[PDB]
Amino acid sequence: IVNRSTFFVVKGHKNKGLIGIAGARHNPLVWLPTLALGGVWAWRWASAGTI
Amino acid sequence: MNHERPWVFLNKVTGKWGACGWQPFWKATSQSLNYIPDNFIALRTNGSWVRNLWQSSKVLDRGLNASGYPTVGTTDWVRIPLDAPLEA
Amino acid sequence: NKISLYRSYSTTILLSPAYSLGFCASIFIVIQIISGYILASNYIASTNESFNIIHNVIMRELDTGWLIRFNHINGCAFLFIVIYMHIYRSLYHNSITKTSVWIVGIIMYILICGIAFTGYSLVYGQMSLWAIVVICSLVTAIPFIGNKLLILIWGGNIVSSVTLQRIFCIHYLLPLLLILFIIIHLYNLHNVNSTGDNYFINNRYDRINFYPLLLIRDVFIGSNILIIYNIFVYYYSDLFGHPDNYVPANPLVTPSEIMPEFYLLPFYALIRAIPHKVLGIIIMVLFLLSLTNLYPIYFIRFYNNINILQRSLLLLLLLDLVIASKLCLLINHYESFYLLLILSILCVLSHHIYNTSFNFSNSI
Amino acid sequence: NKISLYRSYSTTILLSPAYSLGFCASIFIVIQIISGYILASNYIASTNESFNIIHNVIMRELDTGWLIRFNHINGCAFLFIVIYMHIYRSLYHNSITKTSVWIVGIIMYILICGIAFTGYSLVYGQMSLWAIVVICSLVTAIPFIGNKLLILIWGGNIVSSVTLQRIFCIHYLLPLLLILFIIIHLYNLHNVNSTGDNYFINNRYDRINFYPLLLIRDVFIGSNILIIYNIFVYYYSDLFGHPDNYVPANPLVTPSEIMPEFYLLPFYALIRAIPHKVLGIIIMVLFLLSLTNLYPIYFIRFYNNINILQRSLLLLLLLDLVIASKLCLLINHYESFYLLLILSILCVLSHHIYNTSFNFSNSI
Amino acid sequence: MLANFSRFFYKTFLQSNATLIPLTLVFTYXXXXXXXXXXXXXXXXXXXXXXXXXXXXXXXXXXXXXXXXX
Amino acid sequence: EGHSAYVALEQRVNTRQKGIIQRHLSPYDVDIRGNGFRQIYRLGMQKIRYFGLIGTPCLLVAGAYRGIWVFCERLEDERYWSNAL
Amino acid sequence: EQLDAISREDLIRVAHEYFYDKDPVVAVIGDTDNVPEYDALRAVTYSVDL
Ligand code: HEM
Ligand code: HEM
Ligand code: HEM
Ligand code: HEM
Repeated sequence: IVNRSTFFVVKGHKNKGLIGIAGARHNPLVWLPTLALGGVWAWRWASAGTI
Repeated sequence: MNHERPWVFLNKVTGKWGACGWQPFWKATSQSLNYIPDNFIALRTNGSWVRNLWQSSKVLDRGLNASGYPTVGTTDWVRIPLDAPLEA
Repeated sequence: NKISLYRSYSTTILLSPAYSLGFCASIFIVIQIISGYILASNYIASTNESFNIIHNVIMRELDTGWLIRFNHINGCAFLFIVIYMHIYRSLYHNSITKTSVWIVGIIMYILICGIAFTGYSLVYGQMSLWAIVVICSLVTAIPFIGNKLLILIWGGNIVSSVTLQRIFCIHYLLPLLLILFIIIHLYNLHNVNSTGDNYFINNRYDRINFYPLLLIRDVFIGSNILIIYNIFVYYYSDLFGHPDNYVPANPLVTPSEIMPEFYLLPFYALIRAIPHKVLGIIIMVLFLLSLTNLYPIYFIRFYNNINILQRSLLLLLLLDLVIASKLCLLINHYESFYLLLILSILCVLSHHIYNTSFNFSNSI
Repeated sequence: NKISLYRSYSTTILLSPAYSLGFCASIFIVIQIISGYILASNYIASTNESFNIIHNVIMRELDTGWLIRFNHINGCAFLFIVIYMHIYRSLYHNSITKTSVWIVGIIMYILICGIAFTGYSLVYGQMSLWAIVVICSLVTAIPFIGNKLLILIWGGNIVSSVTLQRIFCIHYLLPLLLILFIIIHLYNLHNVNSTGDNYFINNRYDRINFYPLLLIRDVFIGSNILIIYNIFVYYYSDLFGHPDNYVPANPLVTPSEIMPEFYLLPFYALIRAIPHKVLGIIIMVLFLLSLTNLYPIYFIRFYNNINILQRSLLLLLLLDLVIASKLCLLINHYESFYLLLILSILCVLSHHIYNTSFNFSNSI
Repeated sequence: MLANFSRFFYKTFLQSNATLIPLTLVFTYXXXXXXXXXXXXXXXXXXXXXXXXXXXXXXXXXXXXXXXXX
Repeated sequence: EGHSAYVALEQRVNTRQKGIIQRHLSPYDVDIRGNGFRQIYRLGMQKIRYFGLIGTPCLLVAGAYRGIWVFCERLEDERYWSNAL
Repeated sequence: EQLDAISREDLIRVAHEYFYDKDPVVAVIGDTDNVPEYDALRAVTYSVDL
């Protein structure tokens, strides 16, 4: 994808990440409903109506 | 798709038989001109099970001692495979 | 067991006197903490009493309240000077290899800039008010949620007493978080030890006990730098400041030139040299984020040595930063200095701290 | 490595719901910190406009400043309730054996008492002013420096805005030291683990992973405690307070009865039951010092088990403390209760926490 | 019935976080926030209606109208 | 100190040391003036040479900036003196 | 004959049916001081990303 051999290769230093498992991750488009609903739900103001 | 080859149910106490198998089916739509459907009931076969059923019909209707065949659950039915002609 | 006290930590023998700048910064942090705690015990944050309670109560009702205030001011200025020398030495000796120490240091630097700004805001003078106004005008350029954001920051359409009170709470709170970050800084350093003049891997026979030799050297250098510091406290008390902050704030009048403190001037330059406000905000955020070392994370990266070309370029970076500060102050009247201001800012933005080994590779 | 997270720390299976009191105390510490930081961002410390800005600006101009203030008050009350239950549990299960945990806990208790007092002082009402006056008068009894020290503490002959400003700064500062001491408390506990219902020496096959089971138990117990806590924030908002503190302070007028907060009453009792002021101060200091476990230092000591007799005497201690508080406040109108107050104080002062194996020995 | 329904429910909703998170948000909104909170609000507003602030304001306007035309 | 990253590094990289002899004199037997003037001279000369080396690019760029500064300053003086602002 | 008719998708379905988010049975003999307990093992049969 980069068209370069610009990464140092080390024995076993492969498929390292934070959240998921390499090669066992969903299509990133499956999280769009989650993000949309979360943004719409969270972004709301609330007032007690004290005069 | 890969399911079981067609078989023959046989009920012992009643002594009554009958072929059976898995029929795939899909929602009806336009067909294809350049395609004659393959063998779908007996996948990856030259369709000999029809010949085996025809040959074995006389054997089965005449009365077969199928005590050496597996049963189906707790019922009185046993399964006879149609891979090869049945003579017994 | 005094022996067990001596040998609890050992360092290299190549710690030249330039390696006491951390101790000097610690001294000035202590001075700021104590002076600020004494000042806060006599401080009221409001638009009707703040300026008065500094110049009429703190500096004239106590025996040496003036001395305490001058300590606070000049200690902030000297803390920034010493921190800049500390950073310059760290860049000179390729101390970015101490990854934990460097990241914690950058966090501390950003925190200290914030502390200094919020503290300068507490003297409700002309410069304080109008610096707040200008920085918040920078804030309101955020797309979509800028204006509302500004209101939440100010609690209103103008700077007022509630604004001063929240600024006071922030100014009080932050230095203690800075203390915790200093503790983490030192913990990481003691985990990885000090570079010295040159980097060597030493066994215990080549190292020396930290206590008491380096503590005594720290005392010596600290006394010298305290002499230099107190020369300013008693004889140049107002040299690191702008006289317009002795004029009580007038929201109806803007000063002729709004100029921040000398230690924030470079950032101010980054805003004057970028015409688009949104682009300036983005570039400031990228500048601060790029000072860190948080990327790459899971790609193999290691650090090589540093050379004479890199040291000369570091000196050039210092020159460019100083020129940018002076010019960004000078551009208000003379418009022909935009050329040199932009040139210096572009030169600053194109300085290499880490020599990318990825500079050299082959294509598929 | 999620698995490594599960096994990072393991404890005993005998953690009854009574072992969430520390978690509840931490919850109320968090609530106090947040609500206090919000209050302090709207607060001006001065006799002229302190009582006014609490009752007229914070409560009536903000949207829910009243709710913030009620949260803060009832959070202090419930923090003390939970800490008292926490101490009672630790005495019940013979947790004085966790020497470091116990000593840090006692230091934290003293700090929190100071925080509560200095906080109550900030509401410049009648009760606050006169509680300060009484305490500082108790300061005046020290030999050879009571008046010099009292003047230094108050900044004059009378409580004034400088005194309020000192108190405000101390109230702001102390809770952060308290957070540091809570961190040390938990660090020590993790070092020596928990007791549970009974004490056993368990190998790793008899211990359970702390996370997430005990975190979920903590969430459940904290939810129930927060229900109970909010039944007071919204329906009994001044049950723990005194109405005289809703009166702006007059230095010329003394209240009919000067009673501190319900969590300081035991200490007040010690003052009332000792006619001599110096002796009362000495007894207070000795009481606070004897709650700790700092002696013997180098003599060999170890802790044995606890029994039904000790637990029954612990119940008696609780009874005596409560009765002493009530009587200490009653004795202002009814002189005959002095007998019962003194009896309860005497019973309290002679309660055995640590059964000393030095009770039995021979003579040369 | 419960076995098949349980299998269907798990495999459809609870198996994947991509569905469980929106299900939890739906619960928060259409059950906790707009079903318990708003419910209690409406109930309180309805129980105490005769002495409501709005009722007092309306009666005041009416009485003022009456007093003015006299 | 034994559980520190630099100790771990020295254990991984360096061998088990052998055949090293160190001699130390107590400071009460060492004269503080012993090697003072020679070191002052040597270090002064070294720093002079090194700063002459690494300071040259900064000097050149500062000269160019000084030229630009003079030009702009006198341009703005001329602008102000002729009411051309 | 039945072994060359297996599909990779069928194999994936079989693997997902019986491994993902299922209760395992563990047997341990030896120094159980270092072998993780069941609860932790039950929490690693699924991933947050999925
Ligand atoms: C908890 C610690 C601190 C407290 C309580 C504190 C408190 C205060 C108070 C009350 C003022 C206003 C009084 C005055 O202006 O003279 C002030 C001003 C100031 N503080 Fe702090 N401060 C603390 C730490 C720091 C630190 C670490 C710095 C950064 C070096 C700092 C920088 C400043 C500056 C620059 C001013 C304004 C200078 C001026 O008056 O011109 N303070 N501080
Ligand atoms: C409050 C400000 C700061 C204080 C008090 C402080 C304190 C210290 C101290 C005591 C040391 C060890 C002694 C020394 O080597 O000088 C140190 C080392 C170091 N600091 Fe800081 N520091 C501060 C800011 C920074 C900043 C902003 C950075 C930049 C990232 C930084 C980076 C480093 C590095 C890299 C080292 C180790 C240098 C080496 O030995 O190679 N520090 N600091
Ligand atoms: C840094 C954290 C804290 C800050 C900034 C803070 C600040 C304040 C301020 C400004 C007040 C006066 C406003 C008012 O009286 O409503 C106050 C009152 C008070 N605070 Fe805090 N506080 C903090 C933490 C705590 C803690 C941990 C406690 C312990 C229980 C506490 C106990 C009290 C009490 C008892 C009062 C007076 C109660 C009353 O208003 O009647 N505060 N605090
Ligand atoms: C700010 C108030 C306090 C907080 C937040 C706090 C928090 C905690 C926590 C989280 C634990 C471990 C969990 C538990 O066993 O409940 C704990 C244990 C303990 N605390 Fe505290 N604590 C506080 C005050 C005290 C005080 C005043 C003492 C009295 C000395 C004390 C003595 C102990 C003891 C002895 C244990 C261990 C009990 C055992 O496992 O046997 N704590 N505390």
